[PDB]
Amino acid sequence: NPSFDWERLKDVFYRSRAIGELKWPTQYEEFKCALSLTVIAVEIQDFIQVYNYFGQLLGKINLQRIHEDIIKFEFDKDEKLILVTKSSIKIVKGWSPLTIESVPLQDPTIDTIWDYHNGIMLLAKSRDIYKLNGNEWELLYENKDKKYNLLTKNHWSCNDDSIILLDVDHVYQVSTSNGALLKLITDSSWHKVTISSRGFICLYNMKDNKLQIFRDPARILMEHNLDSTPDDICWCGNDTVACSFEDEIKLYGPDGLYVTFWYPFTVTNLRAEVDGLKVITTEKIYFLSRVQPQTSNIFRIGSTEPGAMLVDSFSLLEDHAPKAIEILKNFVLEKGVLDCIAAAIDEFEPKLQKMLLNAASYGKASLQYKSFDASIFVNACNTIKLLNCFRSFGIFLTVEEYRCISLKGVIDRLLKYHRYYECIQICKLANERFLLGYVFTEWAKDKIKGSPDMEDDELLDKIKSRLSVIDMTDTLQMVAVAKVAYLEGRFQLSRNLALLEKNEEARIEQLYNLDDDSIALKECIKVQNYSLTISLLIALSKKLTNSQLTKLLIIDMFNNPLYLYYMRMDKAYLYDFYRQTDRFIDLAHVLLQQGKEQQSLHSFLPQIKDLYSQVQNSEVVNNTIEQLQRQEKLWIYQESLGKRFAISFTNMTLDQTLSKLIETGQDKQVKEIVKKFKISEKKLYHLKCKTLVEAKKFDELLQFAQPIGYMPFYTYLKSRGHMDKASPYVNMI
Amino acid sequence: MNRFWNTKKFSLTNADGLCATLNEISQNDEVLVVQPSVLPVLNSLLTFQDLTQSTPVRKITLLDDQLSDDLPSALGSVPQMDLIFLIDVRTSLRLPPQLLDAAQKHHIIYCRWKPSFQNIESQLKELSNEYTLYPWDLLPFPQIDENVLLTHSLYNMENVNMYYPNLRSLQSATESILVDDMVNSLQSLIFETNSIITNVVSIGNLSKRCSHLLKKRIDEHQTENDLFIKGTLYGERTNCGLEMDLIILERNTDPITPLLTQLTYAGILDDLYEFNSGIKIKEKDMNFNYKEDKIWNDLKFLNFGSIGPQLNKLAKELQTQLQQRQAFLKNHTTLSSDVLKVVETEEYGSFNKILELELEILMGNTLNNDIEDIILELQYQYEVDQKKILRLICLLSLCKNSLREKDYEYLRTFMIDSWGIEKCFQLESLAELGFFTSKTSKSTRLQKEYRYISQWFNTVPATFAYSGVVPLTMRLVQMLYDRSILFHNYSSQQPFILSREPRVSQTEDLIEQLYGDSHAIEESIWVPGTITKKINASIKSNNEDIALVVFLGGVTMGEIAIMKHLQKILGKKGINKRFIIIADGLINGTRIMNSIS
Repeated sequence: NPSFDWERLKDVFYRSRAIGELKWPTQYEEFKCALSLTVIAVEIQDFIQVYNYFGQLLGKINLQRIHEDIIKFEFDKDEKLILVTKSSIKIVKGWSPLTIESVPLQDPTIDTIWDYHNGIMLLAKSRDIYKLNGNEWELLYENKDKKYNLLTKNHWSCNDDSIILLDVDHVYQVSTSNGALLKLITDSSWHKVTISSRGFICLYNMKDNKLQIFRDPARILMEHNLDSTPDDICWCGNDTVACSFEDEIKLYGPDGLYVTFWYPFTVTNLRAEVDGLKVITTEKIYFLSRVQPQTSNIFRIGSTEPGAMLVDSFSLLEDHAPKAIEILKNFVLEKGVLDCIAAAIDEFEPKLQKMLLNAASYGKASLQYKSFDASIFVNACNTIKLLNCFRSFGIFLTVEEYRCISLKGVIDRLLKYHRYYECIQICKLANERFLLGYVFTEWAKDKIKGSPDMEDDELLDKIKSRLSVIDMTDTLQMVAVAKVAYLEGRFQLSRNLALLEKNEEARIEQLYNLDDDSIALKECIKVQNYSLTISLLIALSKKLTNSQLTKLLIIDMFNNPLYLYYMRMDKAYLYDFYRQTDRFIDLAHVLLQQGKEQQSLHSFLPQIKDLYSQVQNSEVVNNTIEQLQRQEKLWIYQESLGKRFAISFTNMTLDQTLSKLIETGQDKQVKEIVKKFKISEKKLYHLKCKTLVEAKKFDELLQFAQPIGYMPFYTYLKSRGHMDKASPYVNMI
Repeated sequence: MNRFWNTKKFSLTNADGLCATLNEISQNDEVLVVQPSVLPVLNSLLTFQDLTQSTPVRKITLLDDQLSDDLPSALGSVPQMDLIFLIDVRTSLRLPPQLLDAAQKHHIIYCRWKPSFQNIESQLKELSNEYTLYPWDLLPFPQIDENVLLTHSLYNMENVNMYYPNLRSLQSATESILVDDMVNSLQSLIFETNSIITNVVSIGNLSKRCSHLLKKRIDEHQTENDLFIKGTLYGERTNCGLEMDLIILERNTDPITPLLTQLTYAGILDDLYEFNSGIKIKEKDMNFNYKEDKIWNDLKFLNFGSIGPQLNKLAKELQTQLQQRQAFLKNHTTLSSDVLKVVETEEYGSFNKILELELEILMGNTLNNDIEDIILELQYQYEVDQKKILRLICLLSLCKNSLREKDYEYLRTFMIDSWGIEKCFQLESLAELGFFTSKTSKSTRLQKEYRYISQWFNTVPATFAYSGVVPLTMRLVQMLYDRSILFHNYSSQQPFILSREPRVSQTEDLIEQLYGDSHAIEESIWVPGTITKKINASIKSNNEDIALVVFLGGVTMGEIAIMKHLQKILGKKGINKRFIIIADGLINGTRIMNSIS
């Protein structure tokens, strides 16, 4: 039974375990140190060393001589060292390419930084309250007369909302979002505070030991008058408060009782995690967790819960198999299945994890067909599989923390120290794909931002080679990789990197913004999305010149008149374009369309005749000019009729102008038209016959009858308003 | 698919889309500003009374030039009721000039095909910021029949046939925009019904580009796992399996049929008067809705010689029997009264003159020297319109593969004399398109005398759609599922007789002599039967066939009724198929000539 100690305060059990193992066992433990979740930073002379919990030296920030006094250093949320100087604050953004981003005070000439703790900062001379909201000191609280009297640097704290600051006589308070005083208690002689993640405020007196944890003023939740002053009044997650007397940590609890966890070695530092109280010794690291109800029932001595007897039933399957099926029937085999699953995730040792999941899977199938979904079991196995993979890489995370910060938090904490391959396996092990993209693009970002002298030819292979192995989509985001290449100035592969995107819109947009517009236009033809290409051209015309557009269009868009169709309404642009492009047949129709649009073809007609005379590289062109040369004789001859007959003839066809001569009545001019213009014998008859039958009983056809076969003379008379007098043509046939 | 390829749902879904989007813009009164080229589309989905009920819009305006001084009048109405523009830039790539111009002198809804996987505007950036873009998802809804879907992609705001643009230099990009629009529209139908496209057949060079682009935009979306789930989960009718024909044809494959005189009741009405996007005649109008007018459904594809006599039966049937039906019987009688009288009087009749004359070319009876008197008599003796000759002249060239040089320059010269110099550019565009040529991206064109076609495909024996001539488009579709047409005139090598699936085997040689190339027809199969289809089919089987016929470039109303006859004749012979005629607009002889210039 693992319940060797499992001490209780009043009703809940408390356990101590072993987390990792340290490899200092020297002055390093005594030397200043800090913890966030995986790493510990100790200052060894002028050599700040960051060790994970398993004694692996990940990074090493040698002090750049000194250049500024280094009083303290912590980690805020992402394991970024926040070295604080008397003059300014220098966060850390890289470990191989050490790129400390110094954040200075706006006015570093009067005051100076006095303390820094999880963002909110406090000046020295005028005790102001600032906040690190980025690369600046975003002010939160303004000074006043008699603001506060912190006896020593250890008189304040803050986690995310409350900035409780311990005055000499009162206990003031500030909130980040507003920055206002919320005085709690008028009388106070308190000397410490360890506000937790949830907000449970602690206190201490150190004159008479009076640990007085609260949740809000006007209320006391515990008042144990402990005996000896402690060393580190840490927090046990969100529940209880511990101490550190020599090698004696005591998890205090309600109603004046405590549980003692003796340790072989001394106690150096205590980190209050979300659900634990990680305790550092010189040799190894401990974890004063709290026993959940699931494990408090399964593994309790002399237990009777459905969770416990399922484990007993499994332990009897080996030799008493016919004697272990009856135990299942006795109890409710629904709490037992879930208790084992929810307690296997908590346990750290792989041996108990495999037995507990065996116990649940043994009783899991003794339920109804659809009693409960098995996804609870598979999810539990996947969660346990991941939390045991992180242990191989030095990151120890409980179930609570791995869900408080998602897989991105673990990937972020590993990308800092350039462990990209490990992040690849973790993303694959979690069966995730979005994080797989975020891992790769960061690697490609750093390689481009890294080796500057590496030539383009080999470099392009490196990104391509690693991309091929990884199978993923919609998260590679090569445009981010292209931008990084653009920033570094290696724009040669920037197109090349742009050309390897599966999103057509992003590939074209990036190529356009890279100003390789000639290549961008050509590639858009391949996609054949004419909606997209016409959108690029109108955007391309916004910044290029009028002539430069034409130079690009002729060379690359020769046989693709898409942009012209976009401006078919603007005959002005198409006119000068076609002559400059040296297209003459095409230019004629634009001239033609103006004639039909404005209802005047003569005003353009000789000009069209000019254009067909500048190509000569066809056979239909010789036919069209002939129908134009013959039209010239038709037009010039029309003024001849207007100069001797005083009749308008403009804009009249040969067919219409001959009919007019028959209405008035001529002899040779109608015959002059026929022989000069090569008018057939047949067409002359019908044209006047149609005209004559409209001339109100002309009767001249008998005088005209002297090659239509003599038949249609009847029909014009018969089938029109001349039914009468048809008899003469009846016998004429 | 059977319960999902219900075209009536498409019309109601699109109506719900506009109403849902309209309300969220504003709740006070609104004035809709509707582009003229899209107005008949809205009135097909919903009427004025319906629109004002679920939406606050009370007045609809047009983007014509009249909305410039009226815009100021609308500007006063803008304070009373919000202005929401409605534009369509899918096939124009450019906003209506009046809309942008009116913005600088005194909310836009832009149509868009339904999104495929997720579920142009920089022009107005010059005007001002804070512009609001609310897309209107659209699907091709039935307008003339249950099985006929139009996308209205053939025409843009200028009303230029995208397949035959008037500006001849732009046919390399005007044509290719239409194909890109067809694929987007087809994706809208494919993903909405969750259909899986089986073997595909395409005829014509342009058709291949539509199939390949569709395959690229479908392959990039779905995978084999994504294919197994869709077919098995979605019922699949558990009868036979998966089958989705995608016969794709283009107009140039059969250019003779648009040049013929239509005879179906909805063809003559389309021949004399121009239907628009909403299938409503402008000069005399009624609700040409197949859903409402129950009589319109039973008469819209009969031969016009039968509409008259069959209306006596419908009229006397109500005698023994309604008020809504009472107006319907007289309305179609008046339409059959107005149309019939126009037949024998306009152009001195000539409706029977043209019909019997067309046959004299379709069997090669009209000899070379007779062209002089036949063309001349029509223009002068009968006073027939210019288009009715220019359409007939184009028929002469196509049904003899060319014209002799003696007559080719004769007809060209004669057309110039009778109708001015403008015809030397109308007759020039015809020659380039192959409609009127001579002996002297390389799209497909007919290259054979119609004597051979009439002999082979038995186009001149079911001949009710036109003047006693089956369209060659029906024969091309029929020769896939049914080789009985060939087996009596072009036989001794037919692989089979009746095939459920469309087959192109042993017919590539026929096209080589016909269109001048053997590679015009290709059947690039998709997910290959028992390898992926029957494995999915038999999976859900233990543990009819929609045959989309895409018409690139427009379908004449005589080729719509001839598929319904084709669908029926296939049903009795064993190959039971349902034909959904996806197209891009209505095309006639008069529509072509107004677009060729």
